[PDB]
Amino acid sequence: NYQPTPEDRFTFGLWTVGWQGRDPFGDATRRALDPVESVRRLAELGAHGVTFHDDDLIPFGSSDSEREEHVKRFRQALDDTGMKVPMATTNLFTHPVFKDGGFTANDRDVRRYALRKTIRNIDLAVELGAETYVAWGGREGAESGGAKDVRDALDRMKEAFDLLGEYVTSQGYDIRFAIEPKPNEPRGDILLPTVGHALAFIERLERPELYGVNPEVGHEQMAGLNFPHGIAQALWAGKLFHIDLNGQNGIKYDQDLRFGAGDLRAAFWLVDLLESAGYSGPRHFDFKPPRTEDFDGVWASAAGCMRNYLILKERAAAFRADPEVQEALRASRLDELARPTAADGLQALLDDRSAFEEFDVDAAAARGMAFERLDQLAMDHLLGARG
Amino acid sequence: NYQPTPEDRFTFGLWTVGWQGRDPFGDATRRALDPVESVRRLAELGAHGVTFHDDDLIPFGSSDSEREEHVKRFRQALDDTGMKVPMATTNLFTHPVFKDGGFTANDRDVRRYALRKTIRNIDLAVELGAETYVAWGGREGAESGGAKDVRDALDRMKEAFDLLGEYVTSQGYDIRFAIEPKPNEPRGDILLPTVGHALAFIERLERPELYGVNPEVGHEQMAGLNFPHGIAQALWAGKLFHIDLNGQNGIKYDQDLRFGAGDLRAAFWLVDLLESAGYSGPRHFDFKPPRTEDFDGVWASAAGCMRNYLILKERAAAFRADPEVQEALRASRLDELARPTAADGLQALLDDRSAFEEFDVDAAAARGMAFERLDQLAMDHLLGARG
Amino acid sequence: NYQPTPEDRFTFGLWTVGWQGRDPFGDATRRALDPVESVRRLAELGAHGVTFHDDDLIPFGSSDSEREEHVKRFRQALDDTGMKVPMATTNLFTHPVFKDGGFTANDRDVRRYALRKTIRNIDLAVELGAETYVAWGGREGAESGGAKDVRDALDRMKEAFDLLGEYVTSQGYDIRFAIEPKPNEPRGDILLPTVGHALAFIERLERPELYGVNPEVGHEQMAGLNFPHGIAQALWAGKLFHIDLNGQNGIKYDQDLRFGAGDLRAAFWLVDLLESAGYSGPRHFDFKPPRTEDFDGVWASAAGCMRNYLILKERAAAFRADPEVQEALRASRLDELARPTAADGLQALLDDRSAFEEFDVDAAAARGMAFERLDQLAMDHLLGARG
Amino acid sequence: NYQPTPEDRFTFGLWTVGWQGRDPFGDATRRALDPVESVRRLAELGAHGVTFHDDDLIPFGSSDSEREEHVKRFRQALDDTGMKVPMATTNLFTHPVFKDGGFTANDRDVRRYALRKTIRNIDLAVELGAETYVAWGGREGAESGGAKDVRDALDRMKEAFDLLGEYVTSQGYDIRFAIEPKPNEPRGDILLPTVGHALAFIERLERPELYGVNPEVGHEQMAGLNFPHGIAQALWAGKLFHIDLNGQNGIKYDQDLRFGAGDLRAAFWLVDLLESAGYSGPRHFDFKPPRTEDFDGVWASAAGCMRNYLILKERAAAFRADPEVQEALRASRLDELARPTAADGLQALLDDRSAFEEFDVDAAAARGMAFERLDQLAMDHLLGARG
Ligand SMILES: [Mg+2]
Ligand SMILES: [Mg+2]
Ligand SMILES: [Mg+2]
Ligand SMILES: [Mg+2]
Ligand SMILES: [Mg+2]
Ligand SMILES: [Mg+2]
Ligand SMILES: [Mg+2]
Ligand SMILES: [Mg+2]
Ligand SMILES: [Mg+2]
Ligand SMILES: [Mg+2]
Ligand SMILES: [Mg+2]
Ligand SMILES: [Mg+2]
Repeated sequence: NYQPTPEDRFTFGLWTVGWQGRDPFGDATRRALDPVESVRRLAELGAHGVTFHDDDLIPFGSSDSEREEHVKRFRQALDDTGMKVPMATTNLFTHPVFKDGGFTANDRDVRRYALRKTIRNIDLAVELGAETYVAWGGREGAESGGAKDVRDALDRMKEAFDLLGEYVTSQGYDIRFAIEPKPNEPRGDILLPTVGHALAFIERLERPELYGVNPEVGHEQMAGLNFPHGIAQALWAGKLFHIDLNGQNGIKYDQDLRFGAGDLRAAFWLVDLLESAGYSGPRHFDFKPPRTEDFDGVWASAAGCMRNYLILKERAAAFRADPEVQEALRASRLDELARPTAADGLQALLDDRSAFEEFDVDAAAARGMAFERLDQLAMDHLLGARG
Repeated sequence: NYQPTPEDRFTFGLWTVGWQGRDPFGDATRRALDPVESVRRLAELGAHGVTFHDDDLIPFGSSDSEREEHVKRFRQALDDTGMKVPMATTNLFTHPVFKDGGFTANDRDVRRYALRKTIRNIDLAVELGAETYVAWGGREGAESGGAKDVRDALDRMKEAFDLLGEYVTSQGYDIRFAIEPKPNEPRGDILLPTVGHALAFIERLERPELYGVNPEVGHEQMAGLNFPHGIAQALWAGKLFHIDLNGQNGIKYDQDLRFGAGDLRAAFWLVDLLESAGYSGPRHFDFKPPRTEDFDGVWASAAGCMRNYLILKERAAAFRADPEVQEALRASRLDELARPTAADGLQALLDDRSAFEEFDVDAAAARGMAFERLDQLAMDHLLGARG
Repeated sequence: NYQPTPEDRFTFGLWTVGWQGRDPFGDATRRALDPVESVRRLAELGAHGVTFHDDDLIPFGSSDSEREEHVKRFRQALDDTGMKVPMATTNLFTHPVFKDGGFTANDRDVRRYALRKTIRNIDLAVELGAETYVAWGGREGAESGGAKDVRDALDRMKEAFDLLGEYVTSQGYDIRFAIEPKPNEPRGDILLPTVGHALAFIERLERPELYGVNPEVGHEQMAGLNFPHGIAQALWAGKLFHIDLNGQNGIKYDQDLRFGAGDLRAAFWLVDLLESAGYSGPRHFDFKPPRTEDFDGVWASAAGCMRNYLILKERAAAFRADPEVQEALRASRLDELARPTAADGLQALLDDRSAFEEFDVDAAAARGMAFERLDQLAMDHLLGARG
Repeated sequence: NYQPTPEDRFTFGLWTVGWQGRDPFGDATRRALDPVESVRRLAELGAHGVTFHDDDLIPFGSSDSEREEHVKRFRQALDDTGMKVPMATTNLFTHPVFKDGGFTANDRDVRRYALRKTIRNIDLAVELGAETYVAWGGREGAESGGAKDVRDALDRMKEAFDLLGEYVTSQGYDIRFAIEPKPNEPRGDILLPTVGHALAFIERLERPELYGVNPEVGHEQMAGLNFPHGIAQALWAGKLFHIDLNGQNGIKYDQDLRFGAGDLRAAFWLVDLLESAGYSGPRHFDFKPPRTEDFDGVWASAAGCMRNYLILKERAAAFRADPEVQEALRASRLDELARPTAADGLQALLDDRSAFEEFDVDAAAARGMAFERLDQLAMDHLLGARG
């Protein structure tokens, strides 16, 4: 039951199952994983592929000779398992040089280094077949008001992304970029803190078609936002290039729980939306097996990510296919929501006395929306508590 | 000291000082105010003008004859005081017909009514000289997942705003629209919940130049966001058409405290940003004098709004003009943040060995940012605790 | 399937299904319900009983003759249905006189009135058979720091509850009191804001045995707290006298969604705890059918409250009875958690070299907790996705 | 201006100025500090003393010979500066053995080790003159529901604190214990998450007089709570044994900003309360200089902690001494709040017709509370914007 296969497109960051368990108050509880072992174990669980930061795959400061050997071993593990690499990203946050940011560091020479580090890994990402290059600006922001002029910082951020777009264009690469928002942590406030802020920023880039979002369940929930709603707006804009799936219990530090944990009903509505919209990208998990766990718990937590997605996929499909639900959707006028408000045009609307002068506002107000019965059918379907 | 005058452009909604004190758990504590008295009393306090919902000025369901008399009295009070009306808006949230929204109600006939109600008040707003027409979609959203298909809802929302833009264009009106975001309340989740989501939505409208944002201090803080940061992004996009000033204590119900209350330091950084950027629009207060207060407390609370803005304006100006602060800003490389990262171009950056191959990452990492000393100078200036 | 009966002890406030839908931004969407109709309709759904504020049952300002007639009709509906009244409470928050509180109002004459109003309704509650008298101090608190000296306010609060305990003792009543915490709304901050603060306050009362807590799901979640954890501490203290069941989506205004909505997994763990601990009190719903709904939606939402409790009861029982779960609980050392740490005593612990000098800290640290596998078995049981 | 001296009782944890800047996403940005240098530099800034975890002072795993030498050097630095050690604590959270807790770890042998580790450091704390021994149970809690039976965990927690009380009693030590609450991080939910939960727990200990709270500004604010209100309840209970001062911007990860940063007005009301109540304990800073800073920024941030306390002390004293404020406090009936509600007794209250039958509820409701004018006088005093 609910067994994932590579055709389900489930992917995992090397940094996820490979997290050694260091947190702000605690030392590692697990030994480091060889990327080759993660590829092997994830393939055995039914994963489709992996993703990486440059520094997850090649230790920072590696010589060219060491760099070549790390990539060669990794490619052999991919070849031996059929695993893919659909996405890569740059670590612009761990090294102390990035303490005030990469692309928006106050120090200009750090901003130039951040771009050179990113460009080097874009080449490698293309080599390994990645279709999406993610940017998580975790250090872009501030703890205090005078430290960061945000208009200047957004100028620098646009400059950086424009240069990266110029680079991929000049090389003929087919890879696209995805900005991963986060509202805070590790900076007190992070720039482009939500899906909305990232979508708006992209529209000011020189080549907007090259950039989308990589929203993460837990990050929008750290702002108390409705993650399915934000995904809907990203899809509406044509910008859901990639997605990070995990769990989060409300407004607190970034928990990165396995997918399905945290807000279970939001996970249900998320899967319902991705499947209804026909999202065709990776189902990527950006999660951390809790540091309480040994390696057996690591793989159990990764397996649970995929299992929960498949259970929710089943229940959401059953919800939408249920004739009683389709009747309830009509009772709640979801069919009317999908119809144009005024396809007859502005002048016809202005001349339509049924839209104002003769609109029975009291009769309309008395019509119940029937949303609670619809939602209890959704609850029954989620819980397998129908007939 | 700190006495406002009309040239300070302070404005107030009729619904602010006129709030009778009804909350979810309590009846009114104050009698209704005649709009004429609010205009008179606000002018005596040094206000520049007022704003209104249609239904604040003309009671819902008024005949044309009653409507004309309400406007005539209001115009006489404006004429007798020199007060202006820079902004107006539509009440699309109080009447029960709007229980599932106005522009995105599931019922199509309600959406058409919402547009007709708005268009009627746009005409009146232009008559009274308003330059900005605000939309707060407080009922657009959902308490449950099946009740609202957000992609369909965003289609309906774009349709509505496009029709309104067609209308003002067809009439030759110079008024512009401003969307006021709010993340939640009274709906469980509201569509376009933050400044970012509204900015992104506007870029998909047919005539984007006609639409900006009207951000509110408390609303972005209900999502835990940095309000000065969001204003900076709105200014960066050229979309700060109007602003709502008030106070809020973190992530909870919408408090609408007087400006300066709530997050005092965020109020300081907000005023610093508006004045440095040269924001030229109204300094509008969307606030509610707490229902503990009688009418004397109402006017004291309104006076405090303007006083706190003027105190913060003084302290922020003193901060920026202090040579010791300018030195600290240089020590923290705010000057470097304002310089292009790579005006020499992509190829020059790729060929610059000082940006990668020869970049001393350890020496850069060792450079302290000196942000804490800068922030304590800011604190000293805010508190008047310098020399 | 999952059909409630009166033996399930489900109860509802008159103010819940009777909520007309007025919120801070909107007028009523439903007509007022006669308490007699609510009793009848709730009995038809399988409820056990109802609860009331004084002013829900007898309109404020009623004459003695009107008061007697309202109670007489209500008692006839209870008699005709078999419905009970296990709990009553006082409205100390709607009338404007309570704008700064009841028991902790700054005005002394208001505090005396609050006590007289409460005592009158305690008599009626005893008459109708209630075993618990709830106090929700929704107006006790402040929007500003100078307005309320909290130490003085806590003195006044202790005085009020002590007088009420003296009263019930003097009358020989068997009723007990339960304090319902809420962190905020309608006051900016409410006194005794969480289960913990209420439990601590009770220990300073003259007769602590007469007072417990009435925690509400949504209220602890408005502080971001774990509601099952707080219930566990209340049970540990012997103070879970009553409970309010509903749903809430994180840190925002008090939503009062139907039970099972909001945080579904917290609802699962809550039911698991109440049933395992043998909680014998009412399963009371303090919820508001969303104002989108007509009366049919009101009763569907109330029915969903009870259905969701019964589904979760089934799944939690299946979880605890599953031999594979019992094995996982042993693998995670939940059996060891239940054993005394040092029943051998302090001196034996000090002399036990295996507790320090010879404790292999590295071998202990390497033991995985196996919590993720346990939690995925819990998820599978909740979703009915086991065998 | 605002220069601290040792008589101001300002203290700092070794782990505060000594924080190397490692966060969940980043490596250290500063070298480790020798405790001797921190003592010297803090004394030069005007500090009164320092506090320590066992493992801050003596590296984990030290031999007795190394342990003696670390303490000897530390004592010489204290002797050479006049610095004191008023508080000590145990690190029960960094080492991987504590991944599921210390006192409430599921593994019994870990719980016994946690107690032995604590007892060893209590002896050292007494040796160094500490009057308070703090417990921060940062690992006590859970990420999932099945992992931790909270009633069993609270049994184990009571057992641990009771044994510690037995130990100090048996040794004749005068030191007392203080529990430091935190709602979450690094565990998904932490046991005893707020001041209220800790106060309530203490009342169930065998020797409650030996235990109080050590509340931290940022921790209560991570639950969205009013920190001055919680301190007031702790003082009301006689349990404010110690306090952690810092700054926090709302509901997010634990920021540990310098005191005065974050919620500035809450810092003002906190200082007003501590000084009015005559709190006589250490003014302890549990803060982290942001990792953007070099060592010069470390000492600037520490200096700002003390400066902000002294500025706020001045402004709060000026507020309370201002005859215009004293008049406003009377206008708002703060004098009536301090008077007993019914010193005439229950029967007199029941017989007082002015408390009910003849109480003019409308005249009382019409009395404005005048809270907004009072709060603007408080704002003017905080900002130095009076005469
Ligand atoms: Mg990385
Ligand atoms: Mg283009
Ligand atoms: Mg991610
Ligand atoms: Mg309005
Ligand atoms: Mg255009
Ligand atoms: Mg507003
Ligand atoms: Mg009531
Ligand atoms: Mg007793
Ligand atoms: Mg309740
Ligand atoms: Mg420590
Ligand atoms: Mg004792
Ligand atoms: Mg602390």
